[PDB]
Amino acid sequence: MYKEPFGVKVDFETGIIEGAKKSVRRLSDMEGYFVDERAWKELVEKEDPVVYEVYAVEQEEKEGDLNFATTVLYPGKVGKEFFFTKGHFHAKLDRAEVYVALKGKGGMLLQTPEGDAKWISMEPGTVVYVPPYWAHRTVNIGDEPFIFLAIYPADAGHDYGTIAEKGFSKIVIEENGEVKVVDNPRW
Amino acid sequence: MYKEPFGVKVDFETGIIEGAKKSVRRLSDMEGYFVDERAWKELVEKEDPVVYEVYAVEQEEKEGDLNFATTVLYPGKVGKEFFFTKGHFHAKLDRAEVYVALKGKGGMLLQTPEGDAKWISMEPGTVVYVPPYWAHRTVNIGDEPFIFLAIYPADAGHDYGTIAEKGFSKIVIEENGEVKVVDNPRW
Ligand SMILES: O=C(O)[C@H](O)[C@@H](O)[C@H](O)[C@H](O)COP(=O)(O)O
Ligand SMILES: O=C(O)[C@H](O)[C@@H](O)[C@H](O)[C@H](O)COP(=O)(O)O
Ligand code: NI
Ligand code: NI
Repeated sequence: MYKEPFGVKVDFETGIIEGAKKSVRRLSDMEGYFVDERAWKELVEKEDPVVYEVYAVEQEEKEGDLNFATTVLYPGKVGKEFFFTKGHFHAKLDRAEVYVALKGKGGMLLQTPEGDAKWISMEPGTVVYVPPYWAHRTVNIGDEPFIFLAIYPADAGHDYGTIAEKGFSKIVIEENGEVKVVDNPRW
Repeated sequence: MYKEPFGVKVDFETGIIEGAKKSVRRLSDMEGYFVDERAWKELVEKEDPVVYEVYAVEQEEKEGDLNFATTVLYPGKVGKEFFFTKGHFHAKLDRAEVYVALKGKGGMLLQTPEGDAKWISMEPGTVVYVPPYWAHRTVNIGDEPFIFLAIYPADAGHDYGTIAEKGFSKIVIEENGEVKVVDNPRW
């Protein structure tokens, strides 16, 4: 039997989606993700901020179908490192994604299985094409929430493990007032 | 060789994507689509207006990859029928699509292979899930351009013929200043 087409309202100012399933990630949920573990433990013990929220409208994992989700990535730093999403590869590696930036100042860090990295800056209106095989993480390099919408194949799934252990070959930090993308010393 | 990730700017006020492949549909390119063949004929002679333009960023037709396109669907009527896109099923029938309304007032007309129909209103921020098996046409029911962004599987393709011959089982008209969705008499 056919599934019912539907329309949902997405508020471009808040990233909120009608009828979506919410996921909240606090700093506590990201142990082993940031370089400055001391700054991380400090911030978690102190206030444990929400780093991001995701509003997902997902389908059964089936070829050819599509999921979509907004993420509201909060502004902040862990030491010199800007707040970011955990990042993942797809489970079905060759699945692509399209992102549409809606609000705030940010960027995406991408890397291949071999760890070659790319950085793509994002401001409202930027659409980013995440090709097959690239892991991706977004980073909020500004003072307000960075909000985007992602559309991904329903069967892409998420591989978080490889990134959780090694991280990305690069990191995004504030150095002398400027945003810089530099080698990750942990890598 | 992995493909290069990239970002492109989409202008939410004009629907233009910087450097995208541009397509123009004038009314003469849509013979056999509107119920009122005489009004079609006359509007073509008098003016042949652009019905819509599409800005597409497409990938090769591989499974799991994704394309995205904006459409600027211009305001107008053919007889009593509102301007609309030709409409299509996908070549690979079970491919879904996600549309994001950016500007204007419009809506989407959808139908199954058996001709069962559904109408979904679209205002800015409305996200529509076009499920597998559903043919889809967008309609401009306002007096300004209706602009939206669609993201669709790169392998979905476009099957126009079914629709080109017999149309949708419903039409969207203006009657006494009011937008109405009614049975298509020529279906
Ligand atoms: O595959 C996806 O669903 C998209 O990448 C996106 O919706 C992403 O999941 C969120 O922005 C959360 O980021 P993380 O999944 O890396 O935690
Ligand atoms: O599958 C697609 O590519 C989307 O449905 C969308 O991008 C659509 O093609 C245009 O809005 C024009 O509509 P038509 O393809 O019916 O002419
Ligand atoms: Ni993803
Ligand atoms: Ni389509």
